[PDB]
Amino acid sequence: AVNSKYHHSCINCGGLNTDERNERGLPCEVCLPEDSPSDIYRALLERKTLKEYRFYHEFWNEYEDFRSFFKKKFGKDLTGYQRLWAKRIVQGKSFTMVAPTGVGKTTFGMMTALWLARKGKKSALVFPTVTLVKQTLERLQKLADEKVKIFGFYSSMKKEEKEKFEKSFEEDDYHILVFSTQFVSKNREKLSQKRFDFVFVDDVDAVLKASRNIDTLLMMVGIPEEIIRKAFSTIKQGKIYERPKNLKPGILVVSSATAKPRGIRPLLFRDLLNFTVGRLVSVARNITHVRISSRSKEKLVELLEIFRDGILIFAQTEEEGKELYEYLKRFKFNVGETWSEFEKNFEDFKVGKINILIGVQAYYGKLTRGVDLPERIKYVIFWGTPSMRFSLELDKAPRFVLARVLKEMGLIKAQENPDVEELRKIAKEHLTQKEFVEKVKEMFRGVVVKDEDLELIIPDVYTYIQASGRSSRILNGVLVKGVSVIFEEDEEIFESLKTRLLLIAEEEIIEEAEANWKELVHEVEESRRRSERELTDTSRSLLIIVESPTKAETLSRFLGRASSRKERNIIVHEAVTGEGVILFTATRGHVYDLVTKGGIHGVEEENGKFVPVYNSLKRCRDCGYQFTEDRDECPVCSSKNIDDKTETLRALREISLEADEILVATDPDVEGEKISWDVTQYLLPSTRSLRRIEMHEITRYGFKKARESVRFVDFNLVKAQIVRRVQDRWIGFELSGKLQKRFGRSNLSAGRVQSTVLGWIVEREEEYKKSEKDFTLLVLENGVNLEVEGKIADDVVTVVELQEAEEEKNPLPPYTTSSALSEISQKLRLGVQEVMDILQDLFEKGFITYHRTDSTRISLEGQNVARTYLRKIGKEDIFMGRSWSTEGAHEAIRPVKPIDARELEEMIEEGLIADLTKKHLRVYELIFNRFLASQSAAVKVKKQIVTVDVDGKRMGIEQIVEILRDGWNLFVPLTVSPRFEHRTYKIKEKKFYKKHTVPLFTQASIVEEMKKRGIGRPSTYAKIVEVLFRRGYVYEDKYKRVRPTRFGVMVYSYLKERYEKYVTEETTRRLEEIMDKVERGEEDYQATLRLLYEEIKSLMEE
Ligand SMILES: [Zn+2]
Ligand SMILES: [Zn+2]
Repeated sequence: AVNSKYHHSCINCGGLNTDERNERGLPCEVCLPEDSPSDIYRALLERKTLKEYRFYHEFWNEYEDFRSFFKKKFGKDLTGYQRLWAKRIVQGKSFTMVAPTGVGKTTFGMMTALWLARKGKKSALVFPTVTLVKQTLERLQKLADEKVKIFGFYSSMKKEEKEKFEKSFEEDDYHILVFSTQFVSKNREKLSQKRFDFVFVDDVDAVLKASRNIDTLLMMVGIPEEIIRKAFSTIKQGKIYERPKNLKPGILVVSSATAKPRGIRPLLFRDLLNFTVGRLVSVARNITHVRISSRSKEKLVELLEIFRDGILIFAQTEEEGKELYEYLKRFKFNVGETWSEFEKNFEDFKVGKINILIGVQAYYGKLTRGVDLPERIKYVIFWGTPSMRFSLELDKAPRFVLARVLKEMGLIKAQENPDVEELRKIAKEHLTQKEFVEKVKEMFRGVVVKDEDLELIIPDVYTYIQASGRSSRILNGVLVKGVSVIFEEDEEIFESLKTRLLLIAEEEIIEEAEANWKELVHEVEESRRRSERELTDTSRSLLIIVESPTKAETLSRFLGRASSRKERNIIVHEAVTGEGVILFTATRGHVYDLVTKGGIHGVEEENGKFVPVYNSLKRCRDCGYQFTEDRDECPVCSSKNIDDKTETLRALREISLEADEILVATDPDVEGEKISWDVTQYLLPSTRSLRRIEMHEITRYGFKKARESVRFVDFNLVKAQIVRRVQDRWIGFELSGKLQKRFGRSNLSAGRVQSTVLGWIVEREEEYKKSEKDFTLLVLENGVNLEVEGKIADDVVTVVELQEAEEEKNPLPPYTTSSALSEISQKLRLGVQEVMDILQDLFEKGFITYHRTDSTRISLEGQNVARTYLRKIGKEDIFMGRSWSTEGAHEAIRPVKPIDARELEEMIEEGLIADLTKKHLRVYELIFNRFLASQSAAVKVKKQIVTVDVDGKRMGIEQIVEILRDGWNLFVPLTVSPRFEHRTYKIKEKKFYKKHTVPLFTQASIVEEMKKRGIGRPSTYAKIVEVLFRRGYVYEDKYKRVRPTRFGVMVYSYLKERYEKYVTEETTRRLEEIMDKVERGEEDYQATLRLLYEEIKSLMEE
């Protein structure tokens, strides 16, 4: 409902269609003239136009055929997982089965094989054991009819059944063949021969013990080994491989990797059949973590009494675990150890004879590789934090400590050296062992440094997450709740565990007094038995579409990348949720853009209203040029290796068919809303289940809270974006074209705002040179320096009036985009564009809120982040609750997690979090300190206002003298000027000089200025400054100040002399304000476009 036009948007003819028609899910006016047909298919047919809309009809029919068949020759309706797998099965696709514990993969395999046998297509079912084969064939024979032809083979075979199998295999008289992995290994040739239209593998790792079996599988679905070798030759080289454009493969469906999918051969499945076979990962965790202040066995016995059945104790050493077992053996609890009688105690605990099992870390970790039954374990008890300890003596040298400390201290060399080498190097320069330890204390932050026993303790957070994760999984539908209890007295180790757990899993560990045990147990058991009612059908498939690959990686990092479909142009990850399956993919940028072909530079004019015409975007991966026109080579470097976006759209359409509900998670500004509307509009004639998300963080919390306020696409944001872009295209092209006649170059003016800023910078030079006054600086005895007007020579300052007061200095509000860009690019020696890239890299990596904001407002959650950090840091006295603003489009720039820069450094150097450079950490530090200083207590200060007399002139100075009560003073430092007595102060030196009273522009002051003047947006600032820079209108001198170039001065002079009315501030501000009003739906859209046109209509005449 924006009345625009998209170029590859017709679903039937594959051509161009309008906004209003794809919104109504219709083909173009050419394919179907009338507005309301009773049925698109038969209408397209009745007008000899039906073309690619056939595929969708055929799809839905031959899907619900599968559905009705499954419902008939089996129980009832499909579950979500089966619904998705079915929708992928009719399109002949291959994929691993992303699902949790026993959802009926074998059932789906049998049913699909049977349904395919109903056509003439032949399938093959592969199983890990030679016993499950028999069970499968049994459950199959009675399930089939007279029609189907099923067989099989194993080790304990019959007499004539063997030769029955061989003979029926010799001349293709089958539809279904059910054999073991043993058969795939042994009879490799026979399988390499045939071509199956369906290959089902129940156990992936059972077959992955031999590359021969991978190659055999690929040669089973119908791939020649020559292609296979020519792909192996590519993946071994490093890069990824594209397959033949029109090659028909068979269907391969497998389970998940029970273990580690090691090797490089598996990658073939990603390049030949377009699916990844990763290990099944589940971040689906519903757990309450509770900590108990000490290892008191009374508390242990009480808890054991409350939990009763399903308890698991983890000890650190085998000795204290032994002692613990000894203690618990006296209290008639049914406890079993794992260090002597293992299999008996495990297979007892597996059934229910034993109620409490005690294991050591490594023991259980390695010996559980067999089974690991989750339905029994409900409570996990830790007798001490699962940690990793290192020696802090000179010898017994840990390499990373030595590396860090030496790199900071004296003999820093390269990036890495041998262990004993660093040992011998630090055996020299260090002061003492004690000084070494102190250096480790100062340097290392985020770990525990026992300088008493010389021990470096680092909480094994991964171990803790697996072990804790034993108490909560997806069982028969419901994410059953669990309880993890830690007995840790060392407060530091607890703090470390808390921040690491909060970082990686976003999970709070609560204290004992805040935990109501009976309630927790009730929860646990209630959900547990609730997972037995067998409704097991809330399963849905979800699709989240984002425009940046980075958001996708950091989405996989908390949703859990299981498999990855190489879908055409894009890559789509799937994961397991509590409510089914989730699919998330990246767009890798914009999709459409204003074509430059027709009308007014692209915007056509029909029916008295303007209509933007969009076309798919193409980026050259070789040079970098972006273009709209549909061509074979790059219109700059003539390369065929171009990345198209219409491909991305086709992929998104097929994916759209395969899912249940679609959410579009583009960023929460106008730009994101446009990419959103392009996508939804293009997808709408495919599925009616599309909505918008607006994530303000990339975290589980951001995801959830954004899904809470899920809505449909807001059109005023779209209209605003379109008006903006149309202005930039119009004034841009026009002025650029006027300058093409005076300077020769064809790519100059990029808009009005850019030329306004150039106006400021260029006009600045003369007023900077102008207002250069002469000053003198005098430093006083028992006083600071003092800058006053020049030529004074009585050599004495006389205090006239004196007054002192006590005042509470509030802190500065949190960084908005302007504040952030300005003060960060000022403090660090960085340009605004690099700072913007950093902020974006921090937001998309889930470390801060939205970096594009014009509001200092902060949520109660953010305040609570401030409080949890102040509480952790030991200074929660100075916490304050300032929300700063009521009016806020978004929220200010704050961190999402109460973790400082140093702690993050530790996490990086260690290996928890990844992909952050020193600059990222510095910027994050700045945002952190700013935000905390915001939410910290006002500093109580004693300040004075001295009226001094110099050369008969009365000058007033005003200085903060005493900090009588601390506050945000610990984050953003505050200085004190020495006290001024009411006497005469002699002048020590009268330094006569001069500085210019109107300073030039830096990049920071440019952003600050166009913020003050209302000339720009949080998304335009750094784009503007960098536009001026890279297009050679501005240079940065020795003091990193912004000065105009000769080119710039000439250009702006031409602009001012010919077109001043169209470029000066007040017009840019008026249009900015007007467009803002358009965004809120206060100002008409077509009317403001009309305004822009009418004012461009006169620029064409000048
Ligand atoms: Zn059409
Ligand atoms: Zn190119």
